[PDB]
Amino acid sequence: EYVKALPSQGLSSSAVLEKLKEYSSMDAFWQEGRASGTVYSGEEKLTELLVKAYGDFAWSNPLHPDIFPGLRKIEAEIVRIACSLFNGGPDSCGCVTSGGTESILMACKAYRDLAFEKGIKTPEIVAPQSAHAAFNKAASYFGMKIVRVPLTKMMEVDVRAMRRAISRNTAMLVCSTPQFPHGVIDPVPEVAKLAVKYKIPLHVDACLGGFLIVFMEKAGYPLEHPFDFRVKGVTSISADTHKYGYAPKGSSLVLYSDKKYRNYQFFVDTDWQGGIYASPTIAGSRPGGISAACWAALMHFGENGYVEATKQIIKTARFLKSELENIKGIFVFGNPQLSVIALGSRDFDIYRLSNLMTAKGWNLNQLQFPPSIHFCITLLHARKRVAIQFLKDIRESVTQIMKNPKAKTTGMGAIYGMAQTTVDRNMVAELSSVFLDSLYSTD
Amino acid sequence: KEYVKALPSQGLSSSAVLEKLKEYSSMDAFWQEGRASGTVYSGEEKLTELLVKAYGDFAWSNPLHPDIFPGLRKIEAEIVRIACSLFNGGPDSCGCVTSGGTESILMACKAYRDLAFEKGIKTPEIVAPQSAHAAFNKAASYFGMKIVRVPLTKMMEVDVRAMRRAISRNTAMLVCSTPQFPHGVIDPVPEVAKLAVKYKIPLHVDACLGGFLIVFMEKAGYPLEHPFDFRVKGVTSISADTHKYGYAPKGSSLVLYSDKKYRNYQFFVDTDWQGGIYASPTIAGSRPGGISAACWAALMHFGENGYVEATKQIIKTARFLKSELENIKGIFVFGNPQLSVIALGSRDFDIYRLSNLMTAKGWNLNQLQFPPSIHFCITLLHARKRVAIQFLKDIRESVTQIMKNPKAKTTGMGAIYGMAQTTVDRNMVAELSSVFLDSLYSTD
Ligand SMILES: C[C@@H]1CN(c2nnc(Cc3ccccc3)c3ccc(Cl)cc23)CCN1c1ccc(C#N)cn1
Ligand SMILES: C[C@@H]1CN(c2nnc(Cc3ccccc3)c3ccc(Cl)cc23)CCN1c1ccc(C#N)cn1
Repeated sequence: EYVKALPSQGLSSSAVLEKLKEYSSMDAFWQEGRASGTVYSGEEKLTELLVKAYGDFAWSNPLHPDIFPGLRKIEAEIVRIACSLFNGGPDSCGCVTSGGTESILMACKAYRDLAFEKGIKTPEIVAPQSAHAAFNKAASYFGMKIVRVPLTKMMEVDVRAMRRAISRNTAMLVCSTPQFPHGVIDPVPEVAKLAVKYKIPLHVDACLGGFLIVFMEKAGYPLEHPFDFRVKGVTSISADTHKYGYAPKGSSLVLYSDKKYRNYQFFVDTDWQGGIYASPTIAGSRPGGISAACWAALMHFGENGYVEATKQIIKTARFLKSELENIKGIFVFGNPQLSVIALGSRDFDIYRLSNLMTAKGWNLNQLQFPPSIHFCITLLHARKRVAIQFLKDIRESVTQIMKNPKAKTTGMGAIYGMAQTTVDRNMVAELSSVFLDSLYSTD
Repeated sequence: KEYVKALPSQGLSSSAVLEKLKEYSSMDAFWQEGRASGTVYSGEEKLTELLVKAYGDFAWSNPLHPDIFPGLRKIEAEIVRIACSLFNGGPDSCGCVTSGGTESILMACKAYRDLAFEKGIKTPEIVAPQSAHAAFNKAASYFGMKIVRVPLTKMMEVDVRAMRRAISRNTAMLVCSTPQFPHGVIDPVPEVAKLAVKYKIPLHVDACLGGFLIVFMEKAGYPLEHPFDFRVKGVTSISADTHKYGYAPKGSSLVLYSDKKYRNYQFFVDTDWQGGIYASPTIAGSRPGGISAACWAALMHFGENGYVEATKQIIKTARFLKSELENIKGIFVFGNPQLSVIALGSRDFDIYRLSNLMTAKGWNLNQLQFPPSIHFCITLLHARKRVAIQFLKDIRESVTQIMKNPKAKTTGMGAIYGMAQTTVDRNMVAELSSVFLDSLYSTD
């Protein structure tokens, strides 16, 4: 069953593609629209365009701008288009990255280097509890301390608690538009007031929300507060084109209010024997085809395509939100204004609902601290009209659970519940490593 | 043409988008003719069509979700196992698929730093040859490690006596390259591994460049004098680029370990995240699954026979050029390159005048430094396009022209690379590099 060595004799192109169809046939699940997030559009004609766009630039590598000046122009444009969407102005700038993690790591690294220059020995990240796991990856990789501040009952960062966490060591403040767990937008203007007063950079994580939030007003769903470069104090924004931009996986952006901030993310080796070496991001060689396909997605959708995609997603999310808020036995966490809806229960163990949804063919995210489950609506969910079945299955599952509310939680839901209660955090860390080792298994 | 600075009011059709992209692709250099050193390793039409179809079949697959994409998870487990076997790893060996050589190097450095922290070392050190990739400096800077760059011998190989003297209670890892990029010289892996074993320090072998050539050298009829892989006791990790001599798409590489105990330190785990228990093996979260599918397609399509044949063709081209370049008065070759890279110097004139004349003749050679040098890296493209003859004619012509006035002033870009080495203030060179990086994002 497993290929464990290079074949003695190479397979023909047709034989290779025949074998790959057997692998791709096991990766079909998402097509019915039963997976939370994961695939943002997945539309046939869009995929054909993005694959052709990638193919046209397959061998292009932005490590060589002299060999590929066309790709260099494509990337400069993706960044400028994004700065304009976030109302940056002429001083704003940015970089194309491989994903939201890289966009976050680059900002954290820039802010650490700026803090070092100021005499801070151990720079600190002050972020809400809800901030992406990538902020912990940044702390661990870059040797920064991470302070995670508690949330309000509405799943927003408690701004009084954030103010109390700021110190002489604080290198950056964080907030999310929205945070992934509950799909709640953090109070950007209130956090930016702290950023301005204490003269600390502020990173806005719009990896998830980016290509929705920017089109909210034009779609007829304006947000109550500003969230972008128009907010004084916001120094950087991360936004995922691979999400609501409908671009291929492997594409994201890190945007800065000024070049002075971006300079600290750059890597330079002036003395290398292999020549003067300069790189703007983590990678050296990069897949230029991915940037070409990202540019193709932006150009193909345009302002009208994105406003329309946003209208469709928001109509679906608001419909589900109002319906999920009228089901006895469950409640929705905070006030989600975007594509993500998180659920809880004070009457039963919520993981019993995700257990029943799994049995009905759905893949919902199992959250923790507090026990919760979520579903993230994409353009695929809007197109396939999955909301009706999602609602019927939730209602059925909740009805079944409400017959025996004190009954034992079984399967995977029991594991996620136990993992939160476990006093030894090292056992959970050990089982995560075992899970990661299992992914590379050829046994 | 002019710059797109904002999202169009109305989205362009698929055909309009592709028409516009052809204008961007048409402005890219004549790499197809084989005049660019390294950069593109095959670029063959029918191979590209297969890899694009392989990518397309897995376009939306994301290895962050192995439960949604178990087929891609199988593909990646296999790429790693195939590579471990090529480096003679055995059942205990393991690895990860990465986005490139830089990531493969950063992951090993990060694993070795975390292992050193666990042992009480506060500021872990990297002990590497002067020739080691720039990515080792990126690792030092990112991860808060000290980098000790050890000098080379006259043959451009690590000075093993200097490396023994550089080792300390702080040393987290030893490094050597198979081969180093500047001169294409293979470092003495068994000699460095003797230090690794004695001092109980991990050893990383950088085979990013050489990986998919070195592994096929013996079968191609060009066996190397010494072992270089997991069969060498002390070698704990190997980085190898599939996107190079594997002919896989850009965005693919490997980091391999002799034992799972080493790989565990590269992993990232967030047990307490509100968004769920989060575990990631490499730097990225979401990853382009299509790239891994196309990498698996390249490996399967070439097989041992296609790789051994590609290696035979590259080495024949490399050895022919080496012997010819060693018989030109006015130039010399650095060390004894046994692979695809040949570096040149001159004791009679400024070498950068040769790269200036080669650029005027339509060639793109790498301009090295410390010492002043230039190089050309042979790919399957150079062997298929059969540019060896023209490369040799152009080198001979250029050297003849330069030898008429050996003390004459170096102009253009060659003068800049020469001055950059002599400049006492290294901060000015660092400032101009930032200015160069800012220029890449220009829409003016
Ligand atoms: C313009 C030169 C060049 N430069 C660059 N640095 N790295 C790479 C990436 C790379 C390096 C080596 C081998 C392979 C890839 C480049 C790639 C392409 C290119 Cl056109 C440039 C690059 C950095 C800025 N720069 C200089 C020049 C002089 C001074 C001074 N005094 C400072 N900087
Ligand atoms: C299997 C679970 C979960 N797990 C995983 N960790 N991260 C991601 C990446 C990710 C996380 C959250 C949101 C999006 C992506 C996963 C992705 C998919 C999947 Cl099937 C698993 C993942 C690994 C560890 N693990 C557990 C479980 C229980 C205990 C104990 N007691 C310890 N570990």
